[PDB]
Amino acid sequence: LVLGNVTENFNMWKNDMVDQMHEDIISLWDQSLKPCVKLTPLCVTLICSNAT
Amino acid sequence: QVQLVQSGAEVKKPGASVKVSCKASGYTFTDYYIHWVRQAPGQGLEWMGWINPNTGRTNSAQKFQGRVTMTRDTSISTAYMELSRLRSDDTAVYYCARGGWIGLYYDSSGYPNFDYWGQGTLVTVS
Amino acid sequence: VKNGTVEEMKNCSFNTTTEIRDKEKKEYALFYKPDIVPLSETNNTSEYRLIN
Amino acid sequence: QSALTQPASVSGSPGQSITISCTGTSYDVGSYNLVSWYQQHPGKAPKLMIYEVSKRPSGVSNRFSGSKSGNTASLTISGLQAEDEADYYCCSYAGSSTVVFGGGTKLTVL
Amino acid sequence: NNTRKSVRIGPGQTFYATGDIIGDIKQAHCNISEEKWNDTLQKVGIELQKHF
Ligand SMILES: *[C@@H]1O[C@H](CO)[C@@H](O[C@@H]2O[C@H](CO)[C@@H](O[C@@H]3O[C@H](CO[C@H]4O[C@H](CO[C@H]5O[C@H](CO)[C@@H](O)[C@H](O)[C@@H]5O[C@H]5O[C@H](CO)[C@@H](O)[C@H](O)[C@@H]5O)[C@@H](O)[C@H](O[C@H]5O[C@H](CO)[C@@H](O)[C@H](O)[C@@H]5O)[C@@H]4O)[C@@H](O)[C@H](O[C@H]4O[C@H](CO)[C@@H](O)[C@H](O)[C@@H]4O[C@H]4O[C@H](CO)[C@@H](O)[C@H](O)[C@@H]4O[C@H]4O[C@H](CO)[C@@H](O)[C@H](O)[C@@H]4O)[C@@H]3O)[C@H](O)[C@H]2NC(C)=O)[C@H](O)[C@H]1NC(C)=O
Ligand SMILES: *[C@@H]1O[C@H](CO)[C@@H](O[C@@H]2O[C@H](CO)[C@@H](O[C@@H]3O[C@H](CO[C@H]4O[C@H](CO)[C@@H](O)[C@H](O)[C@@H]4O)[C@@H](O)[C@H](O[C@H]4O[C@H](CO)[C@@H](O)[C@H](O)[C@@H]4O)[C@@H]3O)[C@H](O)[C@H]2NC(C)=O)[C@H](O)[C@H]1NC(C)=O
Ligand SMILES: *[C@@H]1O[C@H](CO)[C@@H](O[C@@H]2O[C@H](CO)[C@@H](O[C@@H]3O[C@H](CO)[C@@H](O)[C@H](O[C@H]4O[C@H](CO)[C@@H](O)[C@H](O)[C@@H]4O)[C@@H]3O)[C@H](O)[C@H]2NC(C)=O)[C@H](O)[C@H]1NC(C)=O
Repeated sequence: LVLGNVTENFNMWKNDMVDQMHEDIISLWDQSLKPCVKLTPLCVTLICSNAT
Repeated sequence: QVQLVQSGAEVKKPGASVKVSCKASGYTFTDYYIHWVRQAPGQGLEWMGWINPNTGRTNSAQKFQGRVTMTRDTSISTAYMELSRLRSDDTAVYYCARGGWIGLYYDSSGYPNFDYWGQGTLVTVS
Repeated sequence: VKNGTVEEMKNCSFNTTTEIRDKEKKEYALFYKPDIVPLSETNNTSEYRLIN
Repeated sequence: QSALTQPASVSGSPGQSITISCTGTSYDVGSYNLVSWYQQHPGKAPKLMIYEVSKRPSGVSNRFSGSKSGNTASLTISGLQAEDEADYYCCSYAGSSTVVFGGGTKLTVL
Repeated sequence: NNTRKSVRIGPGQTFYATGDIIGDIKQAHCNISEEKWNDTLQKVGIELQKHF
């Protein structure tokens, strides 16, 4: 719905909405990585063929 | 009267280890820190380390750690200064001095309060 | 000690994991005496464990 | 060599006053009040002179004094005598647990 | 004058312990003003007296 006449000021660098999106995305990624295996035995040494 | 005494003038040859003995005469050897000071002949004083007789714990200066280690035997009132791998740069007089007062609390190990001095010994090597 | 009258703590040695799961290394760390319990039922003086 | 810097000689005549500058930094002189001065006659054992910035033992007169100033504390003599024409070495705690010396200050009295 | 030590324990975490004691060994304590405690413990007495 367009507003017929408005006096307004915008600033995009101080907007808090993007910081909220950042918080949401990282805090949701942390949730998404919870239910999966955390490896841990693979810190064992790897003996890898010395190809040239 | 309290006095600090030492083994007299010393003779060795370079490379040999030396064992300078210090006698605590006329006071409690258990109650005061003892400090060792080097004096190259006619030169300024260099600091070696201390020893706690009642505890037996010691600390040698970083310039000599792993080369100098002091010990004592209260039954003979003797404090020792061990010094191995002797360079000829160790040409010097070695002193035995009475430091601060030992307490169960407090820490006077590092205080420069040397009250009395032993008569010393000039080590002969070249 | 000849009753040093100052608690000495106990200087202990044990094995710890290096940056690989499989290789091990000896370590040391001073611990206060009350947290360290002797292990053997016999009169052994050499071996100890944490109170937990 | 001394970590503490200090002069090697200041000369004159009896009755004067002196200032001899033993210098350190935050780690030895700045952070702590453990500073001392030692008399060293030619060929003699050292004699404790000033202890803990400025206090004096027995057998030591009010002809001598000293005081702290930041990272330099100095030996202030007064009423000079030719009998006291000795070397002088500052001394101070230096952190960890160590003791350090400085200088070669030969007093001279004509 | 205790000094911290860093002992690694598996991936991405460390165990902290006392590594060495600089200087000489001494005893920990608490100091309390003497006559103030004497006066305080008598002052508690003059109030505690009434129910005994
Ligand atoms: C919590 O609470 C704690 C308390 O529970 C508290 O602990 C206390 O901390 C303070 C630190 O702030 C400690 O203070 C120190 O105490 C030292 C001990 O002094 C007391 O005892 C001595 C014992 O004297 C022995 O030696 C004489 C010979 O000199 C003998 O004849 C005596 O019998 C006696 O016994 C020995 O010998 C017997 C022989 O038979 C033996 O049988 C026996 O077993 C012994 O071996 C007394 O002399 C002291 O009194 C004299 O000194 C005071 C202060 O000057 C005078 O006012 C007093 O009138 C006496 O004259 C005292 O009773 C102190 O020595 C020590 O003071 C020195 O060091 C401080 C820095 O620490 C300096 O600032 C100060 O100037 C002192 O320097 C002199 O001594 C040093 C050696 O230590 C010398 O190197 C120095 O050059 C100077 O020399 C003196 O002698 C020269 C000649 O030798 C002379 O020329 C000089 O001019 C000068 O006079 C310091 O005050 C205190 O001890 C702790 N308390 C306890 C119970 O341990 C703790 O801090 C609290 N903590 C907190 C967080 O609150
Ligand atoms: C209790 O225990 C702590 C340690 O756990 C002691 O603190 C140490 O004190 C020593 C004093 O000698 C420090 O070593 C000296 O460091 C100087 C430079 O400072 C370093 O440390 C500070 C603090 O992080 C930094 O800002 C700085 O950039 C350095 O990293 C050096 O200049 C000294 O060496 C020089 O002089 C000596 C002779 O004096 C020479 O032999 C050297 O070759 C060199 O020319 C010296 O190495 C040490 O850094 C301190 N450690 C810490 C962790 O602070 C306390 O002193 C001890 N006692 C008390 C009462 O607290
Ligand atoms: C507490 O106890 C632990 C052990 O229980 C002890 O740690 C060990 O200290 C020694 C001495 O510093 C370490 O070994 C040294 O390693 C250096 C490496 O450069 C060597 O140069 C040393 O060689 C000399 O000293 C040996 C005797 O220690 C001589 O046999 C040798 O011929 C050389 O003269 C020395 O080997 C050792 O690595 C540690 N061990 C561990 C697990 O860290 C610690 O010092 C004790 N601390 C206290 C306060 O008691």
